[PDB]
Amino acid sequence: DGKRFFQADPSSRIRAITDLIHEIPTAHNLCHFKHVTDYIDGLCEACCIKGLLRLPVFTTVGGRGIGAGINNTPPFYLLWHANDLAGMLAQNWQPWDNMGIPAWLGSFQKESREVGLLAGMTWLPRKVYLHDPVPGQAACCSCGLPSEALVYSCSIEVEPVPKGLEWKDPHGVYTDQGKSLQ
RNA sequence: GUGAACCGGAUUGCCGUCAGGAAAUUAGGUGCGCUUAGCAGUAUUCCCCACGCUGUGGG
Ligand SMILES: [Mg+2]
Repeated sequence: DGKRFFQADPSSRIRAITDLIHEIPTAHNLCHFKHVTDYIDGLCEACCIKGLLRLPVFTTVGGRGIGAGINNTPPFYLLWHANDLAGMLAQNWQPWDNMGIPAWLGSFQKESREVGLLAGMTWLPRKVYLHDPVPGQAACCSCGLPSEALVYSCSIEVEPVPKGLEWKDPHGVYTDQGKSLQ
């Protein structure tokens, strides 16, 4: 009960924790290649963290009344590769003069125009709560690790992206007209 | 009992109506198939059996 990582205040729109993961079917999706059922199988803490990190980069439209993320349709992502973590960090180090405030800090604000790097790289288009883990002896449906109490449900609300918001992704690829290249 | 098990690309359709290969052509000029022979007057007729010191009977 306090500050949460990549989360916000609770709501009443209850959804099973499966829409954070694209490959596991949920709601109206057909469960043929992955036999799952909502509120029956859940994810562990590591998978919850890994699914909270997919919001800024891999969020698509929700149909009616729900928009996409900061990058609109998720485009190609091109970067540089190295044989170790330090090398990969050292080959894509280019900083900017304006950094902004990261999302894991205090309550993020859209505020005025311009974004920077830390704010843009951690844009949160949805509010999520991650209620609690429920005791049991099941296994995670994402990694398969035989574990203990998992989470099953959460609350998700939609945050619209204000008009304007001049942003250029360091890794995204754009077209001639400025649209995302997918 | 394997990125594995459970797993249909499915339903509908005439290529029909039109057409002279036609007009004219000697395949012609030369060439012996020829030299030779009794189905008959004999001297062991290819095989087998029986009777004699040639006669019967079968192939
Ligand atoms: Mg997990």
